[PDB]
Amino acid sequence: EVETFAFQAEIAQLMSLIINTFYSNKEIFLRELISNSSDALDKIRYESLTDPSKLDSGKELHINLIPNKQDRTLTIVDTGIGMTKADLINNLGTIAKSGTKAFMEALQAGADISMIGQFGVGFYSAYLVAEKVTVITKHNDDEQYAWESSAGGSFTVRTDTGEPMGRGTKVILHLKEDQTEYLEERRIKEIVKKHSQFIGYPITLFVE
Ligand SMILES: CCCCn1c(Cc2cc(OC)ccc2OC)nc2c(N)nc(F)nc21
Repeated sequence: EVETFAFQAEIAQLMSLIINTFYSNKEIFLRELISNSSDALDKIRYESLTDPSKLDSGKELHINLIPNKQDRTLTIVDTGIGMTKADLINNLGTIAKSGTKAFMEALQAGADISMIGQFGVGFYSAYLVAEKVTVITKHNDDEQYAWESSAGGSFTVRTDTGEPMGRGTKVILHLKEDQTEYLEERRIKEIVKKHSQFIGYPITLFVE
C-alpha cells in the first residue's frame, strides 16, 4: 500500500523556491547527488571497519550514472549505507529544517542556488531538472523502500517490489521536457569532470 505524507512546511517552501526562481546554472544538481552518494559510501565504509558483516549485502563501494532516453530518466546509483523508513518519513525532514532555514536566509546577503550543499539540503536541487524524483534505497537494518515526489507538497513511501538492490540508494530523475541534455553522454562527462572530478569511489557513466 502507498502511504502519502506532507513535507514539513519549510522543505515544501525550499522545494517551491528551487522550482520557481530563475536560475540557469541547473547542472549543479549532479554534484549534489554525487556528494550525497560519497557521504553514504564513506559511512558504510566507516561502519564495516568494526563490523565486516555490514558488507554481506555487497562489498563494492561505487557510483553508477545511468541515462535512459526511452524512459527520460537519469539514475544515480550508489552502494552506500542506504536509508531506513525512519530516514525517509521523519529523520531526513527533521535535519533538513535547519539547513533549509540557513540556506533560505543566505539567498539574501547575496548567496545563490549553487550553494545549497553547504547547508546539507543539496538533494532538493534534483528539482532544478526533474519533474518527479523517485528514490529506491535499502539499508542493512530494514527493507527496500520506494520514496517519491513530484513536489506539490507531498511525497509517498511504499515497500519496493522492483529488483532487489543489496544495499544502497538509487535516485531516479524523471527529467523535465527541456532538460534532456542530461541524458547525453558528453554533457554528463563534462559535468562530472568540472564539479565531481575528485570523488573517492569509481563513477561509471553507463552509455545507452
Ligand atoms: C541528508 C543526508 C542523508 C540523506 N541522503 C541523501 C540526501 C537526501 C535524500 C532524500 O531522499 C528521499 C531526501 C532528503 C535528502 O536530504 C535532505 N542522499 C543520500 C544517499 N544517496 N544515500 C544515503 F544513504 N543517504 C542520503
